This record gives sequence, C-alpha cells and structure tokens, in this order.
Amino acid sequence: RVPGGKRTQELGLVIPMADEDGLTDGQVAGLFVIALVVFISAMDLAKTMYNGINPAKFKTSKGKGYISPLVKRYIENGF
Amino acid sequence: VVAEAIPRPEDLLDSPKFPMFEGSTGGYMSRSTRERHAITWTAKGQAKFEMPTGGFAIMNQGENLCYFRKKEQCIALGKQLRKMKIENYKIYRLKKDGTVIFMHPADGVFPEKVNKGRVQVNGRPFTIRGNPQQSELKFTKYQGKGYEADPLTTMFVKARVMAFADVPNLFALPQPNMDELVPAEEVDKYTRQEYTTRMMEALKRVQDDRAAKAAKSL
Amino acid sequence: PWVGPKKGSWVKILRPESYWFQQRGQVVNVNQKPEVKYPVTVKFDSVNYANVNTNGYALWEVIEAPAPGPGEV
Amino acid sequence: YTETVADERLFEQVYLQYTSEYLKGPLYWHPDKLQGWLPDYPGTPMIKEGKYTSHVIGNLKAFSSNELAFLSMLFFGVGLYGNLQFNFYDPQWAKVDAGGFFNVSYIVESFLLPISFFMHIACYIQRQNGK
Amino acid sequence: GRCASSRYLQVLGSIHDIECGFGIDNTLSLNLQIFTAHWGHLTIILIWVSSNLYHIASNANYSLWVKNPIPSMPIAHNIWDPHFTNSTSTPYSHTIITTILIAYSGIYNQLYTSGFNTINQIYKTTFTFSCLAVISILLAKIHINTHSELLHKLASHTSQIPSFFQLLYFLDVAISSVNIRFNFHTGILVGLFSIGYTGHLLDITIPASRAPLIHTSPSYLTFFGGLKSNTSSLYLTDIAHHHLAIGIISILTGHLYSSFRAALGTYIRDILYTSHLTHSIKSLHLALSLILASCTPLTSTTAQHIYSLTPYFYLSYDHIYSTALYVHHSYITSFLAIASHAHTAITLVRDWVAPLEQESSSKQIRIHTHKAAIISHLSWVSLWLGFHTLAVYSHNDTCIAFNSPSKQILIEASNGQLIQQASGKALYGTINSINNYNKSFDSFIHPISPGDLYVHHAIALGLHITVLILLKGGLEARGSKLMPDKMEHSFGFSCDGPGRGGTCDISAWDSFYLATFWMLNSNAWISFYFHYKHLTPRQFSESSTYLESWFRDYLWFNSTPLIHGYSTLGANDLSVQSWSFLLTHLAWASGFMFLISWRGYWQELIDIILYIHLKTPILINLWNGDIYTPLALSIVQARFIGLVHFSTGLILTYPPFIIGATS
Amino acid sequence: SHAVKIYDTCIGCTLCVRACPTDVLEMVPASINAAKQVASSPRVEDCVGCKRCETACPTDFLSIRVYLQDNEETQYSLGLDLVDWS
Amino acid sequence: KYGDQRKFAAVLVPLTTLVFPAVAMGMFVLYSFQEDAFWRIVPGTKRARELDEAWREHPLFANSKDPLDGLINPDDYEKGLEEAWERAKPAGSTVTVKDKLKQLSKQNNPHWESWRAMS
Ligand code: CLA
Ligand code: CLA
Ligand code: CLA
Ligand SMILES: CC1=C(/C=C/C(C)=C/C=C/C(C)=C/C=C/C=C(C)/C=C/C=C(C)/C=C/C2=C(C)CCCC2(C)C)C(C)(C)CCC1
Ligand code: SF4
Ligand code: SF4
Repeated sequence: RVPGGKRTQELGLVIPMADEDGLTDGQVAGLFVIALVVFISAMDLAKTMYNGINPAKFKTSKGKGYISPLVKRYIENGF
Repeated sequence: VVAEAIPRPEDLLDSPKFPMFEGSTGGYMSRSTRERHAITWTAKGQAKFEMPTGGFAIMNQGENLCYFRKKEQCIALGKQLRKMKIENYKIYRLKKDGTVIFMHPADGVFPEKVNKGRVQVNGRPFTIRGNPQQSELKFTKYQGKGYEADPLTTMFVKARVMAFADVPNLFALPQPNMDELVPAEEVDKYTRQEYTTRMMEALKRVQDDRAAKAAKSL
Repeated sequence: PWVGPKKGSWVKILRPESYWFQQRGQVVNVNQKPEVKYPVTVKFDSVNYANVNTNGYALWEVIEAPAPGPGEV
Repeated sequence: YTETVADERLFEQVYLQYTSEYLKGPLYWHPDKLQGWLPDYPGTPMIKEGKYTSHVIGNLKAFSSNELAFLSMLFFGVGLYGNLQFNFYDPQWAKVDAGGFFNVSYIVESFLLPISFFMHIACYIQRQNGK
Repeated sequence: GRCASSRYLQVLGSIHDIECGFGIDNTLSLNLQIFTAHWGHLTIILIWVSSNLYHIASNANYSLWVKNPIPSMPIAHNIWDPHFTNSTSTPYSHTIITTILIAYSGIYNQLYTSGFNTINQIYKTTFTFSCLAVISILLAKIHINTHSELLHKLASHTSQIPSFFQLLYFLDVAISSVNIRFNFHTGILVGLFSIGYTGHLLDITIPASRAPLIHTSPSYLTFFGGLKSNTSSLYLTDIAHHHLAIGIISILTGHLYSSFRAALGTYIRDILYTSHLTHSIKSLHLALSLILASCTPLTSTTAQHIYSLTPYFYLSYDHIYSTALYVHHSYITSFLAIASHAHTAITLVRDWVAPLEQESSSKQIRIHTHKAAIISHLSWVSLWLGFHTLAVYSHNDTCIAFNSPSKQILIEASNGQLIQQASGKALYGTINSINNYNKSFDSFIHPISPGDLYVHHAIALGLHITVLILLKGGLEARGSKLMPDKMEHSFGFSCDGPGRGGTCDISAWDSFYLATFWMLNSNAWISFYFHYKHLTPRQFSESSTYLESWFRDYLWFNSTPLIHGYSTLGANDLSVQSWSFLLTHLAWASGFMFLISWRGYWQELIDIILYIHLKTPILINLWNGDIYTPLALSIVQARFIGLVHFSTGLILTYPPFIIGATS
Repeated sequence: SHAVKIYDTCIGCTLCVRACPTDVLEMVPASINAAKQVASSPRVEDCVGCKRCETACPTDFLSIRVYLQDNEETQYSLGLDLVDWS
Repeated sequence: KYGDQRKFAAVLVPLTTLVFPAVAMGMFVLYSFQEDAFWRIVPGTKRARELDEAWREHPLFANSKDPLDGLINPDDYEKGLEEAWERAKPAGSTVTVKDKLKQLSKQNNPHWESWRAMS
C-alpha cells in the first residue's frame, strides 16, 4: 500500500490484512440463499404495493373476511 | 356562419390565394405533423406584413390563405392583420382527415365584442378568495382542485368551518357496536323509512345517556 | 335614497385578498344600480403591483373609516 | 322581482346560519366529529362556560376542594423536604459513592413536588366549579 | 393525445407522494400504503446493516484490528474494478495481495464495544439480520392481507341502521390510532429497548471487556463519569446504568395515554384541548414534520456527543473516524431539520382547516395573525447577525493585512466562558467527592476564544436565516400579499407569470429550495468550525478571527495531500479522494446552469435539435417525435435538478477533503 | 389543459380577452357590473398558460385566474410545433 | 489466501452493475410504452378508472366522493332550511330553496377532468 496523508506516514499507521480467507464459500452461499429469499419476497411486496388494495375482492374472492376480536375493540375504544 | 372548404395544405400546392411570402424553415414541420391551422382573410391593398414563422409576406388584393402548425401563430397573424384594419379574417383548424373546424371568430363576432347567446363558461360567483380551502375537500371530488368546487359545495364547507369551531356544543359520533351488529348483509329488516325512525330513537337514547353521565360531576 | 358611503368619504377596506386590506381610500363613486355586486369605487394613494390605485368593492367591504392622518395608511 | 346581489347575499347568510347550527347536531356525521377529533368525549366534557369542568382532573373529579388543597400543601411540604434533604442538607452522594444506598424515603418524597403542583392546580379547578 | 419527455420528471417528482396517487380514494388506502412502505424501508435498513456486517466479516480484517486497534486501520471492503492496472500494484494493495478500502464509518469500534470478538459472531449476526429483513417483508404482506380481509369482512357487515357508514372512518384505526401508538412506542420501543440493551451490556459487553467477574452482579451499574483511561471511552458499566435509568423512566412514562382500555390513561385529544395546542393530529404531514423535528435534536446531539464523550473503544484514537462521524450526523440532522419545516409548510397547504377570518383559536391561527411580525423580527435578527459578524471579520482581515494584529476587535466569549465555568465547577465538585477520582471528560468543555465567539455568531446567523426562509414559506404558503390565493395551487408550482411585478420563486416549495442553500451553508460553517478546531486547536484559537486565516491556514493549506494524490509522480491511497473531489466540483458547477439558465432558452434549443432529428435522412422515417416528444425540463423540475446537483456537489466535495486532511 | 376561471369581480375590461394569444377568452353579457358584461373562458383547451390575461386584469386581485396543471399538459397547452399529438 | 473471494466478485460486480442495470433500463423503456405506465400519477389510464370504480362498488365507499355526504336525514335538513328561508325571504321574492340549491350545485366547468375520456 502507498499511504497518503501526513498522519499515516508520520505515525506509521498500518492496515493489517488477514492471511486467511475470512468466510468460506459455503458461508457465502448460505448468506446468498437468504438474500435470494429476501429478493423474492421484496419483488412480491413491490408488486403488491404497485397494484394496491383491491376493494372489489368481496365480489369474487372466497371466504367472508375477518376482523380480529382486538381490532373490533380498537375500533370501538375510540380513535 | 358557414365554414369554408379549406383543403389540406398537402393537396393545395400552388394556389392563387397564397400571399407572396419569402418562405423559411419556420413553417409547419411536414413528415411529422398532420394537424394544420389555416387563416383566411380578404384585403384591400397588397400591404406587406410579417409571417409568424419568420420572413415577410405581401398580401393579395383579393382573398388570402395561409397554413400554420399552431393556432397561436394564426392568432398572432390575426392580431397583426386587425392592426391594419383588416376584419373578416377566419381561422380554421384542419384535422388529419381534412375536417375543417371554425375556431377564432367562433360566432362571427370577435371575442372582445359582446354577442348575445354567449354564457359565462368557467364562471365562479364570488371573489377569488371565496374558493374553499383545499384541506376541506380531501378525498372528495375536488381532492386537490379546490378552485373547481361548485358554489354549493363552497357554501357547505364554509358552514362546516363555521360549525366546527364551537367545540363545546358539538355532538360526538357514537362508537359503533362492532361485536353484536355486523350480521350477514342478507340479514336485514328492510323498512328503510323505519330505519330513520330507529336512527332518531337510538340517537335520542345516546344523547340522554350522555346528558345523564355528564350530570354526575359537572 | 343614497346607498353606501358618501362620495369623497374615507373607507377602510375589508376585502382580505385586497392589496389595500385594512387600508383606507377615498370613495370615488358608488353605483346606484341594485344589480351591481361591487358598486363602491375606491381610489388609494398607494398603488398595488399592477400600478393600479383604484378598484371597485362590494357594499359589505367598506366601513367608512376616518381620515388617515399624519404618517398613517 | 329579480334576484339582486343583495338577495343572493341574504340567501348566503341564511343558508350559512342555518347549516352551521345544523351540522353541530346529531345529524351530520363528519369524520371531524369523531371521538378524538374536535368534539369532546361523550360523558367527559372538558371545557364549559369558559371554565375547566370537573372532568378535566380525571379520577380526582370527585375530590373536594378542601381535600385537594390539603393534599397539595402536604405534598408540597413533603416533596420540598425530600429535595432539600437530598440535594443540599444531608447529601446522599458521598454515602452512595462509598458503596452505600440512597435514603429511599428521600427519593420517594422528592417526586411529590410536581405532583403537588398539579394537585394545587386541581384544587383551584375544583374550587372554581364549586365542588 | 399522449405525453412528452417531461413525463418521467413529472412522475419521479411525486413518485412517493402517495397522497397524489390516482387510485387512492380514502385514508384507508393512504395509511395502508404508508405502512407497507414503512415495512419495506425497515427491510432496506436491515439489509444495509447485514451488508456492513457481512463485508466486515468477509472482505475485512476485524480479527486483526481488534488485537491492535490504535495503530491499525480497518477495511471497508475489497476493490474489484477492471479499470485499474492489470500490471504493477495499485496504491491500495500490498503488492500481489487484493485491493482494499479503509473504513471511515466507525462500525469497527461499534462492534468491538458491543462485545464482538470473532468473525463467526459477525457472520451469525449478518444471517440474523437477513432473517429479520425476511420477517419485515412478511409482516408487510401479513398486514396488507389483514386489512384486505377487514375490507372483505365488509361483505358481511351492516349495522341494520343508516349509521353503518360510520365504519368508513374506523377501517384504518389500526394505523391512525394515536394513544395506543404513543403508549407502546414510549414504553416498549424506548424504555424496554433500553432495558434490553442494558441486559445485553451486562451479559456480553462488560463480560467481554475485562477479566472474569461475578455473575453479572449489580456492581456492574456504576456512576463514574466519562472517558475510561485505557480505552479512552465511556465506562460500559456507566452506559449500562444509563440505559437502565432511561428505560425505567420511559417505561413509567409509557403508561400515560389510554391505549388498550377505556378506563386507564388520559386521551391525547383531551391533553391538547386544555393546553396551547389542539392541533389537527390526524394530519400525516403534521406528524411527519414534528417527528422529523424530533430526530433533528437527536441526530445533532448524536454528532456532538459521539465526539465530546466518545462511547466506543479507541474511537478517539482514530483521527478520521471522529471527524467523519460528526460531519455525517450534522448533515443528517440538518436535512431532518429542513424536512420538518418543509412538511410543516405542506401541512399548512394540504391538511389544515382554518376558521373564517377572526376566530383566534387554533395555534396556527394565532401564528398567522401576526406572521408579519415574526418574519420582520427574524429578518431583523438575521440582518444584525450578518452585518456585525461580516463587519468584524472584515475589520480583523483588514487590520491583520495591514501588519496590525493588535488592532483587531476580539470580543472575549464571556457568556460561553461563564457557562463552561459553571459546568466545570459542577463537574469538579462531582469528581472531588469521589474515592476513585482523576477522571476525564475529553472535549465536553473546550477552550473558548474570540474566534469561537465569531464562528458561533456566524452559525447563529445561518440558523436564523434558514429558519427565516422556511418559516416565511410555511406562513405564506396559504397566501401572501403578492399572491393571495396560494393555497388554491399546489405546494410546488412554477410561478404566477411575469405580470404583477414578476413572480419567480413564489411557491412554498420555492421557499424550501431557497432555504436548502442556507441549510447547506450553515452546515458547511459548522463542519468547517469543527474540522478546523480538530486539525489544530492552537492555530484556530489564535488565527481564526480574520477570514483570511480560514481561507489560507485551513482550506489552501490542508488541501495539499489531496491534490498530490494522483499526479505525474505516482499515486497514493488518496487517488479516489482526489478523483471524487474533482467529480463533485464538476457536479456542483453543473447544477449552476439548471439554476441560472431557465427554461425558455432551452426549450428553443430543444426545438432546434428536434428540427434536426426530424430533418435527418434516416431518423425521420423511424421517429417523428409524436410518442415521447422531447421537451425542456419544466421550471420546478429545473430548480429541483439544479438544487440536487448543488447539494450533491457541496456535500460530497467535503469527505475527500476530510480524509485527505485527517488521514 | 390548464384551468382558467372567471370570478364575479370582473368589470368587463375586455383587456384579458385582447391579451390572450390563442383566443381562449370571450365577452359574454351579464348584469353584475356597470359594463353589463363579464369575461368567459369557453376554450381553455387552447390555453397555453402565458398568464397575459392575469397581467392585463386591473381588479384588486385578478378576476381571471389561470391554474397551471403540469401533469395535465396537452399538445395545445404545450404549444407543440415540431410534433403532432393527433 | 486473503483473495479467493474475488471469484464471487468477478461474477457479481459485472452482473449487478452492468447486466442488471442494462436489463432494468430496457425493461423500463418497454414499460414506458404500456397503457398501464405510471397509472398512479399519469392521468387518464385504464387501471385508474377500474380502481376508482372498484372503490365505488364497495358498499362503504359508494357515496364517499360527495362533499355533502353525511346528512343522516337530508329531507329534514332541506325542510328546516326551507322553513328558515321562508321567514327571511325578502318581500315578494320568487326564489325557492329547492331550485336555488339546484342552480347553486350546477356550475359550468366543461374542462374539468376531461382526461376521463381516453382510457
Ligand atoms: C461545469 C458545469 C457545466 C457543464 C458541464 C455544462 C455543460 C454544457 N453546457 Mg452549460 N452552463 C453552466 C455550467 C455547465 N454547463 C453554467 C454555470 C451556465 C450559466 C447559465 C451554463 C450555461 C449554458 C448555456 C447558456 C449553454 C450551455 C451549453 C452547454 C452544453 C455544451 C457543451 C457540451 O455539449 O459539452 C458536452 C457536455 C459535457 C459535460 C462535456 C463532458 C461530457 C463528459 C465528460 C463525457 C461523457 C461522460 C460519460 C458518457 C459518462 C456517462 C454517464 C454515466 C452515468 C455513465 C453542455 C451540456 C450550451 C448547449 O447546450 O449548447 C449545445 C448552451 O447553449 N450552458
Ligand atoms: C427613516 C428610515 C428608516 C427607519 C426609521 C427604519 C426603521 C426600521 N427598519 Mg428599516 N429600512 C430603511 C429605512 C428605515 N428603517 C431603508 C431605507 C431600507 C432599505 C435598505 C430599510 C430596510 C430594512 C430591512 C430589510 C429591515 C428593516 C427593519 C427595520 C426596523 C428595525 C430596525 C432596523 O432593522 O434598522 C436597521 C435598518 C437597516 C438595516 C436599513 C438601513 C438604514 C437606512 C439606510 C437608513 C435611512 C434613513 C434615511 C436616509 C433618513 C433620511 C432623513 C432625511 C431625509 C431627513 C425598524 C422599524 C427590520 C424589521 O422590520 O425588523 C422589525 C428589517 O428586517 N429595515
Ligand atoms: C441579534 C443579536 C444577537 C444574537 C442572536 C447573539 C447570539 C449569540 N451570542 Mg451574542 N452578542 C450580541 C448580540 C447577539 N448575540 C451583542 C450586541 C453583544 C455585545 C457586543 C454580544 C456579546 C456576546 C458575548 C460576549 C457572547 C455572545 C454569545 C452568543 C451565543 C450564545 C448565546 C448568548 O449567550 O448570547 C447572549 C444573548 C444576547 C447577546 C442577546 C442580546 C440581544 C440584544 C438585542 C442585542 C443588542 C444589545 C445592545 C447592543 C445592548 C446595548 C447596551 C447599551 C444601552 C449600554 C449566540 C450565538 C456567546 C458565545 O458565542 O460564546 C461562545 C458569548 O460568550 N454574545
Ligand atoms: C438455489 C441455491 C443456490 C443459489 C442461490 C442464488 C442464485 C442466490 C442469489 C441471490 C441473489 C441474487 C440475491 C439478491 C438479493 C437482493 C436483495 C435482497 C435486494 C433486496 C431489496 C430490497 C429488500 C428492497 C426492496 C424495495 C425496493 C428498493 C423497491 C420498493 C419496495 C422495496 C422496499 C421492497 C446455491 C447453489 C448458492 C445454494 C443452494 C440454493
Ligand atoms: S381583464 Fe379582468 S376585469 Fe377586465 S374583463 Fe378581463 S377578467 Fe374582467
Ligand atoms: S393564460 Fe394566456 S392563453 Fe391562457 S387564457 Fe390567459 S392569456 Fe389566454
């Protein structure tokens, strides 16, 4: 390394480098699996945010919706 | 008013109605634009004028005809002609199909002269400050367009502003009873006119309960 | 029967968006036609940004204020 | 008859005066009229007659003015005593520095000074309402 | 008809303005979109944290820096750029070894203090934070589905009475509720997070900093002071005790509002209604403005107290970390401070209902009644500060150029000195009453000189003018004498035409645009003050009362190593710093034309260029311009782009100078 | 297209009509002023937005107000010459 | 060796800073020519109309855009307004409340949201 700046040269500040590898390739692959999971989930979230809420789902979607018993209490507790 | 038979500028090459004009690169860009505006007028003497697209021109003692890309250029030339005491000039918009639309002296009388049969379009019956606040019309028909509100809506929101400042006399909206209301929509009792009577009696009960509760420590 | 402030009488402007809001100006004339919405014509010593020192106001925007006095708008 | 501008202004005034009174009632149901919005909570009016109603002081609304005055003065005395006996007289810093512990009574008492301030505020509020 | 080239700029100028969305019809959609965006942003933050932790784990030397931190230098990440020399060796690598970058963030000290010892722990931490990012995205999906399920449950919802429509206002009570949010934020998110961090310190950080001790006994909660001698940082026991105290206080405070039951706690509306407030708390812009105005003191005090009382191991021993952290957090808090005012102006434009003309009930009403007095007095104090700081600086410059250093006007900073003396007496009384005295507080109190007084007056001037511009924009956003209908238009619009005197820069957004220059200038003054006092306290104390000293002994003198970085003599490890220095100068100057030259010139230029394209042989038969018509940038877009260039240049020109001067 | 609105304070100057470069404005009969005429904007689709009408209006605050709508621009409101959107 | 992570870099850096950005730019310019492009900020898109109509189909949000929504019993409000105007009607005035409100609701703004005619 060719240092720059007065202080590094006049104090002898050095930047050690590990002679080992750091992380093995297996650990990097393990991180990349979960990174890919984040990536897929983020693409799905971006799609959902782009399209937004669909209010007309009650005409076609199955089920009948649900309001959790605490959500009702929060509704009638005030605002 | 009778619209003329202004032909498409690509089919009227070498017409006697064209004034002698120098011709410049400022003319309408063919090969990319098909909508052209045409202005016609009748002059008395071959008086030199200035084309809106650069370069000068000399009118004809009889009919005149010019083609322009924009209505603004036609109106500029119309003002220039009218400065020379030349009335009776008409401005047409030519569609791509060749349809002729009569534009500038729309009813035959110039817009600065009052003519019967006209109605104030985009008129608002108050001072400019009378427009409703943008904050009042959030998520309504006029979400970010408070200047487009009909005067009835402006008065309604003004009355709402007047009302929602006497806080002590307001009526708090009762909290809905979610857990025990909310059946399936097929489970209704109809009787719409009775539903307003139920509204009256339920709100009376709510107000009486609130008065009774308030008259405990107040 | 005359309606509105007298001619030559100072009036305080009550139009909020007016350049002369809460200022004072002499009444040039008051249009007597009941159909006119802004009949009161007021002239001011201080011109607005359009270099116009006169404007027509409504009957409910002038309150017949006294004379300005020394160093007072 | 033709509708002069004065007649239109009169209709404006009539409409506004009627509607501003109507919208305050139980028949307009605007989101600004919800609980937590402009109007007071149903059974708990805060300000009436331009005076803090008894419901302002919460659970203390049932307390008498004399009771609140006594509590205010007592808490002021106790909290001021705690603060003065913790800061200037009988300092605890040296004692706790050498491995000791605070005089817990002083710490508990010293928190009664702002409590006393708000207690005397509540005493005045109760006195105004005649409670 | 279709759009022109300005569509991209128009769309991207409000790409996140969810209130301006076209499909959005109600506060339910707005609140749900905002909540989902919050979840995505939290995911981004977690991924960024995991990124830094990974690169420290893999492409770095944490295992070696932890052993000898004082003279060693950390590694940010490797350099893989095919543009470098495939031969020889770059100045950023030890010959044949790979290329590295020195980290100036400060994460090494953060991890060392927090108790990290091994690379494996950092790798596990990276994995956990990636897991947390997954969890955040899944929570976003969960909440989108729950709100859509409530909406679908409105297919089985009726009150059997006309009051059923009231449920319209309570659909987003999950997001818009305030009492529950305040209670749980202040209690859990603040107090219990502090208590959990105290537990972390007592279980890991203090055990992994000294010899083995008792089973984390209550002797781990100390009240020493600051600056433990060996590591030149705060005592970890003191930090744990501080977090414990803050946690207890905030946990107690968090039981204030009525959150889960109607029988406990007071409502925020009733608290405000009986005070000098009662603002419209349902506005999202108002909440955003007043919490950005809260992150601003927090970030500014973070900048001040990371330096004054260094909390991390060997952080004061790094000459570059200390300046970089302070400058970074000062810029962040300046941005948040101007954000608070910008969103206050947006609140007044969009989400504020005012009485008819005279009802002086709202706080904004009372402020607007005498807004002219506020602006006039702010202008007066700004004028006074500017006049009397520039004039005294000019006196000093002139009298020191004339060989007369003794003719300067040097007002001794007596008030700041009195405050420092009182604080020092208090601290010394604290220390003298200790059996373990001889403590240090580093730079909590610093030597104050006339140069300090003049720089503080300059900083006060900058703050006053920034607040003046922002406050004027906020107060006249709804209408001024020049344009008494400004609340009918958008928050940002071009102008009001050349008539009525001329109306360039009339919108409230234009007030923000003008105020951002003053924010940048005030921040530059603060950063220059800190950096100059950091480089040479003695020379700053003596020769900083005349501006020529700032020009020569700081800027011209300290820029020597940076320009020499790459030259016709070889390169240093500052080559990137010098190249980015020049690039940021180019970016700063490039935005001048977007600010000085305005639209019409360029629109004519674009018309000429488009004439060429529609006249070139091959282009005309493929592209007539009717699809994405090239047009010059609109006026507001032009001002914003020039502002972006100016801000980027001014901000990013500084870190190269900091690195060249300190390292 | 922009939005050009005429308010009641109009006094029938006709200056706004004369200043318009694309014939957006016109004079209509009315009974709210001594001139018995007020302005109207029947053709705001041709309003470029030059605001010359606002410059020419002499009322205390403009009886004619032009509201710019940039996310609304058409080929006529932009004054496109080299390019046709029809 | 301290290297051997550059095996990952030699693939990732060219990929994510050349292949992904170029694909993203091409996909963006392709998306720019869809009829759905920027449907949330660009007026007159088909999806905006469908979303607005879907909101209007919900029973809660049927009369949500009406600025006058809220009157529980509009007949009572109108009757009270008419009664209050009768006692204040000036002399032999011929204007009723019903037609006055009807003509105060009907304004003439043809060029308002005319962009709801293409998609
Ligand atoms: C340093 C700031 C700066 C820069 C770079 C420019 C650049 C330019 N100005 Mg300008 N201008 C500025 C400040 C600046 N101006 C200021 C302060 C004013 C005062 C109002 C003006 C006023 C002004 C006017 C009035 C005019 C110009 C014109 C021009 C253009 C003519 C020069 C040209 O085409 O070269 C090319 C542009 C360059 C920047 C040269 C460097 C190009 C780089 C180094 C190579 C490419 C980089 C590479 C592709 C990287 C890719 C990007 C990356 C994302 C991958 C050019 C775009 C004239 C014009 O447009 O006429 C043609 C013109 O009429 N300017
Ligand atoms: C009769 C002269 C006069 C008087 C009494 C005042 C009085 C005042 N001005 Mg002021 N002002 C004046 C002229 C005057 N001004 C002129 C000519 C200008 C244009 C440069 C300004 C520009 C100005 C600004 C920009 C501000 C004030 C402010 C103020 C107020 C705070 C005091 C201050 O800032 O003074 C400082 C005054 C100045 C910096 C302006 C220079 C002073 C001029 C040169 C004096 C001229 C006097 C005149 C020649 C006398 C001739 C007498 C002869 C004909 C017989 C105060 C009410 C401030 C305010 O509103 O806060 C409440 C404020 O922000 N003034
Ligand atoms: C607009 C006026 C103004 C403003 C905003 C400031 C702002 C500041 N001053 Mg300051 N100062 C001023 C005027 C002002 N000063 C004047 C006129 C003097 C006398 C020469 C001083 C003398 C002074 C000293 C000695 C010190 C400060 C310091 C400070 C900083 C800390 C706050 C403080 O203690 O100030 C005190 C608060 C004020 C001075 C407010 C007074 C405002 C009045 C209206 C100014 C005019 C007073 C008038 C001339 C008195 C005439 C008396 C005569 C009748 C006999 C802060 C940046 C301290 C500092 O930065 O240390 C690091 C510090 O030590 N100031
Ligand atoms: C199969 C497998 C494999 C492979 C893997 C891979 C292939 C991976 C990749 C990975 C990757 C390639 C990753 C990436 C990632 C990325 C990311 C992770 C990013 C993210 C982002 C975010 C998260 C954000 C977002 C957003 C935005 C910005 C927009 C708006 C919205 C939001 C917010 C969402 C191996 C053999 C190895 C192993 C076994 C298994
Ligand atoms: S210029 Fe103004 S006042 Fe005159 S006619 Fe036109 S709109 Fe009316
Ligand atoms: S802005 Fe220009 S084109 Fe539009 S109506 Fe006014 S004068 Fe005519």
